[PDB]
Amino acid sequence: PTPVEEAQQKTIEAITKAINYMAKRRIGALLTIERDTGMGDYIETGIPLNAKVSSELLINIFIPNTPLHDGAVIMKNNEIAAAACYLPLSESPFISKELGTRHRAAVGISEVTDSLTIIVSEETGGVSVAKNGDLHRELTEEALKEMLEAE
Amino acid sequence: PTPVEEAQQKTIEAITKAINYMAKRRIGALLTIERDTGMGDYIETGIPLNAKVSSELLINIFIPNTPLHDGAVIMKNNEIAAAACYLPLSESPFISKELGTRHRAAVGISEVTDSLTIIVSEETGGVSVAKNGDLHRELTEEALKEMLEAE
Ligand SMILES: CCNC(=O)CSc1nnc(C(C)C)o1
Ligand SMILES: [Mg+2]
Repeated sequence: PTPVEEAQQKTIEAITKAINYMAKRRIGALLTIERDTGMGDYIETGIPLNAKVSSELLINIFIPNTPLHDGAVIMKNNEIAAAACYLPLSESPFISKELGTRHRAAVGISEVTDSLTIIVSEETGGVSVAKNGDLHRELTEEALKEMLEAE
Repeated sequence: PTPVEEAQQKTIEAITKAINYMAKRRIGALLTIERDTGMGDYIETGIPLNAKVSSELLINIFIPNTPLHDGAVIMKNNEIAAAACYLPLSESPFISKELGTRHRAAVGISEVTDSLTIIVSEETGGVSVAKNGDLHRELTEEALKEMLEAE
């Protein structure tokens, strides 16, 4: 593999490891990966990090009752750009009714960007992905990895 | 002031805010600020972050029972270079016998570098600084800030 390919796989592995840890403990999480549509306006609402990705840092960001856990992490160019970012809340009437603002925020950003957002539910530990205005719920580990690799 | 001086002031403000927060909550912390003696060998033992400084990130790093809380954070200028770093343990007899590994690690790195290390005790919330092989304990918020500004 090239250097770029190895870096992308390392980042996918760090993400999946962090998501698995948080799903097991039912830690709510919101992680948006910027793609072709620029998201600087939303990145600027959070706490700047421009940090290297690691499963450890992702976990430490989302610990409940900490400064950085409320809001979205936004990743860009293989780094964590910022944490505690605002995302717009979807008004879609087709989101499962039992879901709260975390999932609505993920769907909302997915309606106006080509980004991929991962959500961990604090109620169930379920893992979902928002893209193109739709929420893909109750994902297995393999399903999330396939989505990240496809993206 | 110059941009360099303003950046230094912002970093000092972020450090002091985080240390004060952690001291009040008895959150143990070990934070080494690299100076003119390079500490790459110790930075490379931890988890790379290369992240912009913020009080929020510093606090999140040291939350107990998290991946990044054990070991030292090492700062380079205005960045958090790495977390969970190893530091050498001092054998100095002038370390209070009741103090644990964080304080001995801080004095240890201060014996082989010109760095300044801040320690928060998880037992008492007391704040101490290690520099040039000496540990100065029970610092007030004002004393810590003055030491950082003088550094
Ligand atoms: C007393 C602590 N001193 C250090 O940690 C030096 S680190 C260091 N210096 N050069 C290198 C090469 C790998 C470029 O790495
Ligand atoms: Mg005294």
